[PDB]
Amino acid sequence: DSLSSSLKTCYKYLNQTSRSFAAVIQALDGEMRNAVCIFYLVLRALDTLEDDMTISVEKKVPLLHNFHSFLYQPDWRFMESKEKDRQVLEDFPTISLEFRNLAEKYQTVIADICRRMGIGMAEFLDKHVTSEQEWDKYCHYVAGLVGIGLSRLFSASEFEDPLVGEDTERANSMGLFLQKTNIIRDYLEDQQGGREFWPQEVWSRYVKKLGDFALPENIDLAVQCLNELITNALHHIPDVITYLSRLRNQSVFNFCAIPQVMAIATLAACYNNQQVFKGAVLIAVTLMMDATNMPAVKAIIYQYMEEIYHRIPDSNPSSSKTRQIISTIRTQ
Amino acid sequence: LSSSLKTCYKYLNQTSRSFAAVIQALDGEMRNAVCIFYLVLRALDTLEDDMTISVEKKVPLLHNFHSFLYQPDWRFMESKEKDRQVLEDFPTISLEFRNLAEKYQTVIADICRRMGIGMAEFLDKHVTSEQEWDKYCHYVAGLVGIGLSRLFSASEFEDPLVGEDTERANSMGLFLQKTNIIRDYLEDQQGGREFWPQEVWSRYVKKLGDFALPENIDLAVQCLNELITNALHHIPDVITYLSRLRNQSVFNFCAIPQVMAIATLAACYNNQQVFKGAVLIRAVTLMMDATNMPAVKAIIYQYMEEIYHRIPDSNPSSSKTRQIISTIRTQN
Amino acid sequence: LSSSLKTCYKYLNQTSRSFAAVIQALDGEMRNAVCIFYLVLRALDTLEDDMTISVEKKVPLLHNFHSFLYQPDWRFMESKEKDRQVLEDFPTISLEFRNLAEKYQTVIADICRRMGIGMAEFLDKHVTSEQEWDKYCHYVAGLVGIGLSRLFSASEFEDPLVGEDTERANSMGLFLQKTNIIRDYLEDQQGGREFWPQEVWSRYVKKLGDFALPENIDLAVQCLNELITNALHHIPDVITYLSRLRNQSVFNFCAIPQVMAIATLAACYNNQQVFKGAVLIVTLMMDATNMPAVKAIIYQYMEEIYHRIPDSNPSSSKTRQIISTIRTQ
Amino acid sequence: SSSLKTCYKYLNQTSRSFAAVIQALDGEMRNAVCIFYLVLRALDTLEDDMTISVEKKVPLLHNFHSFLYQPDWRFMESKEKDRQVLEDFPTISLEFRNLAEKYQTVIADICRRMGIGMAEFLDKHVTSEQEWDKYCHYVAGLVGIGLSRLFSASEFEDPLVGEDTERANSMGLFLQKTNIIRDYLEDQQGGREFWPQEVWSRYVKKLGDFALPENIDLAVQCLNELITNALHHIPDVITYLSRLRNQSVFNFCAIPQVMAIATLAACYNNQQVFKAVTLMMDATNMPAVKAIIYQYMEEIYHRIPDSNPSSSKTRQIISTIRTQN
Amino acid sequence: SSSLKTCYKYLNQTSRSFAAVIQALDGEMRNAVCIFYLVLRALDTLEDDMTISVEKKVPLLHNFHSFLYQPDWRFMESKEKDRQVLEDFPTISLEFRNLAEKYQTVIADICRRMGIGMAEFLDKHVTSEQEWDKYCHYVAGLVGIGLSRLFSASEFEDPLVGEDTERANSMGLFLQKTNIIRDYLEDQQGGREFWPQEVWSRYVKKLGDFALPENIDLAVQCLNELITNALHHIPDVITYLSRLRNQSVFNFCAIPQVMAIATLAACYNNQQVFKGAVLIAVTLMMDATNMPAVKAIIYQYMEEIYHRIPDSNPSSSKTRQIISTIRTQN
Amino acid sequence: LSSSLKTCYKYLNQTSRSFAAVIQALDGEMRNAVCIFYLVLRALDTLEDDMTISVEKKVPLLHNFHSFLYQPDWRFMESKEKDRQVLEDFPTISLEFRNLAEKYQTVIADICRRMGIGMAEFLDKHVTSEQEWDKYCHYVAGLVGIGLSRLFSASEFEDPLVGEDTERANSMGLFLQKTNIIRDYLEDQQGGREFWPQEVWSRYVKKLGDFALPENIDLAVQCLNELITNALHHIPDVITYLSRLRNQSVFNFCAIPQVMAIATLAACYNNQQVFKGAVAVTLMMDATNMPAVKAIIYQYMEEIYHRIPDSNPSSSKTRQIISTIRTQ
Ligand SMILES: COCCCOc1ccc(C#C[C@@]2(O)CN3CCC2CC3)c(Cc2ccccc2)n1
Ligand SMILES: COCCCOc1ccc(C#C[C@@]2(O)CN3CCC2CC3)c(Cc2ccccc2)n1
Repeated sequence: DSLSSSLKTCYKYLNQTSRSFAAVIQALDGEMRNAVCIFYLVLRALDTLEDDMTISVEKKVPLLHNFHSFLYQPDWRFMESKEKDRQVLEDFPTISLEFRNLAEKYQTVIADICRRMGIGMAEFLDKHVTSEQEWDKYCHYVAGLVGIGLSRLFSASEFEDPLVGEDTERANSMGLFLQKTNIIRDYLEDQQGGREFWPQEVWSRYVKKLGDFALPENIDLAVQCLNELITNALHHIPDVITYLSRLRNQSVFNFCAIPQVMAIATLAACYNNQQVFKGAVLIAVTLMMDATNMPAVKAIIYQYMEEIYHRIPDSNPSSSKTRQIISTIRTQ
Repeated sequence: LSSSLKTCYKYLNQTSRSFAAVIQALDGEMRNAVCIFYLVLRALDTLEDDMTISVEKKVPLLHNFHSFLYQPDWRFMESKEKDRQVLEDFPTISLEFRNLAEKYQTVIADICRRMGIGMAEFLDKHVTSEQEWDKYCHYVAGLVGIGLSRLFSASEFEDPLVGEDTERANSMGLFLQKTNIIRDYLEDQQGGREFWPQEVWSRYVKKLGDFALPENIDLAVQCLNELITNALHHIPDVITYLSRLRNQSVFNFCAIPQVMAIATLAACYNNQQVFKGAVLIRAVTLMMDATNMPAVKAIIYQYMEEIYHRIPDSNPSSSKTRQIISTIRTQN
Repeated sequence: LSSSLKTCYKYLNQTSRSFAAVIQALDGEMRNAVCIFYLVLRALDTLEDDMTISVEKKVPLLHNFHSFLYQPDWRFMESKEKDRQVLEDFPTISLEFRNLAEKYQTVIADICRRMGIGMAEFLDKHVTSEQEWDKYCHYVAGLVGIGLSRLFSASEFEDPLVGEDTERANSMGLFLQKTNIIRDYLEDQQGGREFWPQEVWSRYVKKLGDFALPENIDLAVQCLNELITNALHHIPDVITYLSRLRNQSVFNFCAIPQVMAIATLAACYNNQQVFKGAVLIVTLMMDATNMPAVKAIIYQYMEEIYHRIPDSNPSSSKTRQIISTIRTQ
Repeated sequence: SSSLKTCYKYLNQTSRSFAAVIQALDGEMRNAVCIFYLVLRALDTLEDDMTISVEKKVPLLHNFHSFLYQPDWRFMESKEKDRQVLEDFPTISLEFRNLAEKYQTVIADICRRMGIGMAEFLDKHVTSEQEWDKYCHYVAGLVGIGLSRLFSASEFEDPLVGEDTERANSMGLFLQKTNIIRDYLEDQQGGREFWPQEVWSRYVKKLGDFALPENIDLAVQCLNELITNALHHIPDVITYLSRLRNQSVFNFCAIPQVMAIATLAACYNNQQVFKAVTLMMDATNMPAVKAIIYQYMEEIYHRIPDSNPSSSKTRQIISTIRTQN
Repeated sequence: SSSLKTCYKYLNQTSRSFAAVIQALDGEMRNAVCIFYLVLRALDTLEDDMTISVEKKVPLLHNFHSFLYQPDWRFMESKEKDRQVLEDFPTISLEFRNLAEKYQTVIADICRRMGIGMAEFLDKHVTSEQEWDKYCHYVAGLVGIGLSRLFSASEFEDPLVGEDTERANSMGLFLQKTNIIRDYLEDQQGGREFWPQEVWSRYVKKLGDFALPENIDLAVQCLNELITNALHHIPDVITYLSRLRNQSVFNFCAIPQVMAIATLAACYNNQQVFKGAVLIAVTLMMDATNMPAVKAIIYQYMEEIYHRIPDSNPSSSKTRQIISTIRTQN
Repeated sequence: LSSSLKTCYKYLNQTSRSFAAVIQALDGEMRNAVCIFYLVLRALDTLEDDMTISVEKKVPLLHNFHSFLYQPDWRFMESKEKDRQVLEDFPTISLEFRNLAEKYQTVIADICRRMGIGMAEFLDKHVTSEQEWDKYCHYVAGLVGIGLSRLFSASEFEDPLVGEDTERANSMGLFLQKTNIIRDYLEDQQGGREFWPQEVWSRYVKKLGDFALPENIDLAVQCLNELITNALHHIPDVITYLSRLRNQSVFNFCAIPQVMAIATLAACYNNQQVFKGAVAVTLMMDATNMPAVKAIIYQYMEEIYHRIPDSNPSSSKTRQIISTIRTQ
């Protein structure tokens, strides 16, 4: 009871802002627990700055660029946000304090990722995503680097093999899969917010304005685009399996696998589904197993791949591509 | 990689609803070996099941099926069944069969050979005694359990004992087969197929189809309970078999189907719904899945109690049902 | 196998809806030893429950129960309780008890002896203070956690450190017992039994039975939340105790009931239904058979409670504090 | 950081017996134990500097724990060999403040309590055997306790390890009593007396009389009585070591204990103090450590002269250690 | 327990190479093995006492196992060094009876069968190599068998350990043969002969001749032949050790075996064996507490012997043969 | 047992004094696989070493050695080396090789091939740069560590992760190789070959053979310390690699040699004997568990550190790498 009330506040913020990762983060072994919790909170504060449209580009860029350094400015905080999670910015001193209490080896990793992410975020403030190549670049900045950072923390803690943090491509794929999935799922919500994440070079081959997919008379063209993007995302699954297969720590495995499975289940539920453009989407041998051991995770993944495979319209324009990537996933 | 192997996995996912995923999740060489084993048995079953194939043509097909595995160009183009693709493109499947290590080939062909003979033996007859019921189930399921066990031991992912104890392996197949036969009474009766042992049901009604008559519901349920009680006798062997597995991917593959079958019997016990369509596959279970032996034991024991709780003193098999469950409870 | 052993397992399933399966799933010798431990405790509990047994007749039965384990012909035929069969056919159970290895016998007899003293002590009084609550729960459940832990170590399936940690083993039992006491308010009130601590409920109403009256539902829910908050304080010990276990069958046996109790408090928290009857119960992509998963499940249930805490509730700050402590460390 | 590198440089320059096993500890325990050692090294250096007046030393020992939080604190007036850890204390304190809070609380608490005890024995010598235990508690028992709390706080060892302070105390006492008994001569030729007065007085008038040849006979008897006292801690030592589950921690704890026991077996009834199966097993697993311990107990037992005033007691404590389990 | 405390005093009093690893055994094995050792010590002390007439000795050996259940039994007429365990046998037997029946059963059965064998060799010397194995079985092989049965009975080790009496017998024979080889001179000077006559008679007329300087070269050749014979038990020793799972049991078993192997390597082609006592580098970095380390140590000692084999030695081929088998057996 | 397998182990013991014992102590299938691996590599090395074979003849023998494993009758009767028995009786060895499971044969052949190629590359040239020194060491040692790591995983006694780490497995080999090279300076000098990197020694004396002359002893020990400082940089990889192992037999096999090498570098550091002939807590624990191996390593690092002359041209470097190892 004597210990850090500032750390208790950090865990309060974690549960306040994260519905999908708080439980598995708090379940991580030893040192990984606080390091990952803090990593999530600083990223949350950085993301809130990027998302706040009341902050002009001119004022925002320097904040994004120096955020990694604010981690070492004890009294720094930001009181001008109107975003829902602004509490992490207004009470950033409590968070940076605990960040500075982490072992240096973890601080180095977190700061490096924050620095790089800030640079990438600034880069995209005055431009939308065009090519699929730019889509990967953007996803790398806001998610790929997170997978890389998390992996570096795992190896640094010694709970996982040095290889985990070294193979940045596989770590990058973990983040990209989760990011592309959410982006595909949150089309309608993002569109109603003025933000666009779907690659221009893809939706433009369907409609004149991305926002057109929101209108009923374009539902067909929309779903087709939806399926092309989902097909794109599926290409990360082989890396995801490789990455998970290298994990040896149960708490880390649960942390990494559960979110990936939920993401795969989301793509399966969105595939060739019109509800993606009308609102939010929602949820048998798999119901017998959880995503806590590799063979079960593989089984769960394959079930979802077949669920998508048998719904692939010969009609749809991505049919051949979708079947091909699923076959690649199946034949190991 | 291989175009033919990718094709095999495509056929596996297209034909197997409940085994495709756990199969694809199997470690190393077991994966292709079991995938191919499933496909060849699927082709064999498709031939036996095709009523447009005369007995004159069918007996030779069933007896020699195993040898077609060795003939590069063999295929069957006269099937009128839904899964005929595996027969018409058998060369692709047999090619992969011949690519498997010789030790796996020995197992698969031996089983196909013995299964073919057995199926041929039953083309002209229905099941009479309970002994004949066991014989039939051995031919179409027990031998499969035996084959799988031999593949596991041959691959060395499991100890030699798994493949050597054919009676325990046979019990695994019999339990699944009997459970399916009991559950599918109505669907089969409407398909002109009879699998319930005649020496058992003849003690209740004159025609097996009479159980579908509302005025015979009481006798039908009594018979149902007698057959379920019969199947419960395989449980001790199932627990023994599963308790011997050391490979997680193999455990998942074997344990899940057994748990689903047990859940099914529990849902069917003393349930009139069995004779009015498919049944409702209905505590301390909720918090645990079937991926570790102790949990599997607990789930199995819980289902035995669901049955025990419903045993009416007036049922003709009540004492026998209590007796076998009591044996399952007490055995360590 | 043995005729008498078959009978014991028959009795286990007759008197246990939530433990029989995980007990039967225990490895080697723990199976029979835990089955027998359950049965003798069921018998002791039935004697304590029977209101048709005068207190002066009951005190010796409770004090001497442990010695009856060594009396081949001892049985009790004057009970009218629902589980009386274990008392009327106690010779069958004591026989199997005497068939257990001596190391298990010693632990079981010792716990029965100590529990008997505690139950006898509370026959003429109700739980007053929260400290008294902990004491009564120690007698009927804490000692059981301690006994079970010693059985685990005795069997060698668990490290000696498991049985040695009597403090946290005690917390494992207290948590399950308090949870049941909280949930079973109405059931016990209509049975003439009172388990809610008087120093706590008297700050709300004049009679514990008053919580049954619809016009006190508000006060009732406040006391409910205060008791739940008290119970939550054992979770840190539970997590520490579970984290030490290395045998899968033992882990399932201990972890599942704790998670089920946690799920129960979450469902009962700030729930008016507790006073009108029974209350029924990431989290789905993981079950409770590995420690990290059990932690995640517990944390999800804690947020379930945290998010529903009313500012007006008199225990609100205390409730947040303990959940915060659980989350943070 | 260079500051953490400097800390390990000091660790190696100051510790002959623990530097290696400390650096071999798993994860978090490594830096926490390294820092704990350095701060204790700095405190002991202050405690031993005779050029520091009492009125100046007492408050320093009492307030040492507080310097851990003062970024700029350092001591520039020491003439001791390891004065570098005092002159560059800011480097050590910086790394202490970088440790997780749970380790900081333990280290600070122990330093505060040891400083109190050290100041208490500046103006006096050890008289009774009870005072001897009190003195050893302050300079060593508390160290075992501190270390145990760190092991438990790191989660590498069971909660019980840090909670059982008596067993932890015994670990420290056994090491300290062994070094005190062994270093008799060196201490006398240094102006310090650590052997309990109520013990040596029963053999001579002045503790320094043991050095003179004409008293060697009485010196060895006193020597054997003290060793017999020390042996009483072995049961707790076995109990403590038996609870360890982390190999790096076991090595760290077991090796020094065995070396200490080997030392008492060498000093038993040996005049130089005042002037089998073993070779096939090392101290890296509990059963081996036990075997080794029993071996040394017999080397001592087989050498208990019936004429020695403590003969009976010595035999009794060895007997208790043998029949334990 | 004052009586149990006395038993451990005797153990340390009589055992120099086993008391430490015995006292380090986990749980119930500790007292069971301690008692087992004390009873055998007493039995061996009687068999050794030459002041006891044969007609008076045979009964003692044959009925020794029964004295375990005779609370007051004891022997006051022994003049041997370890007579304390006999004079105060009541203390020892008391603790024996405090042991779990399953342990008592094993111990008494071994004492019985051992007593039979000892009595049998009271009037004869060891002739054939077959009889040497027989003799060693009676005084050591059965001990390995009894100990293994105690391990399995305690459940600290699998049932196989106590079941494979062959491997267990081999464990005992290797230790006994090594000690018989090493203690030639001491035994000879003590008036006892343990070397097999069919082996030594091929070199000299009397076993005692090996104690004469003039026969030193023949003595060494016989020595090498007997060592070559003992080496044949190594395969079984490795197999037996590789099946153990309890660390305290492993140390108890491995240390004495490694020490015996070290002893044979030191005695091989060594004249010192007939003049006095023989005192026992990748090995440097290893201790005998983990199977792979134990294997490595054994292999090193084998090459130590192999490298010293004389071309002209009458057993050279056999020695290289068994060593080669040990090197190759996986 | 097969007489051909017994013969192999006979040769193993004949040509190995520090590896035979730990090889024979390996679990299951690793035992014969590693034994055979050692034997073939010994043959290959013997060929390179033989100065009676012309470069025109040697090259082919090196480049194709990996193929001789599948040629039942292949052998070599023209060697003058001490271990020619392995070449002259290679058929006995290839036979057992072909008895190994395919997964082991693959690994072994691959390494032999890549090794032969690399070896032929230095038949005429000497070691120039340190970069080149690692290159040569990678060929005769580095690749061996990789092959071994792959056999551990192939056997499955070790996690797939072990074989995957080619970089640290390579460092394991380079560390042992540089140590033997540094130590055997004089023997290799009085033997004909030069392995010390030219770029390094040519900065102290004009002829590498000059270190053998008393009027250079000082310059000698200085170059010595500089090389040891180079080899020390591999220790962090060694510790990391060893820390991953889970099989006791494999750990003992890998750990003992690394520790023996470290002890060797500590004995040679700032030691003159290197240019003439040959050359507590630690004594309480052996190299069979990782924490003990760390402790032993650290004690040796201290033995070298407290002997670092602040005059030596490497003093700064030596302290820097040791500091890194200590705080790692
Ligand atoms: C490591 O400890 C984990 C904590 C488990 O804690 C507890 C605490 C109490 C009980 C209980 C009980 C009862 O005696 C009370 N009544 C309900 C069950 C039985 C018989 C009548 C039980 C149930 C129980 C009792 C005996 C054997 C198995 C389970 N568990
Ligand atoms: C598990 O098998 C491992 C092989 C151990 O084999 C053996 C064989 C013989 C003995 C012995 C003996 C003696 O009876 C003979 N003499 C010397 C020691 C004692 C008393 C007199 C001993 C010593 C012994 C006897 C009883 C208990 C423990 C050890 N060990």
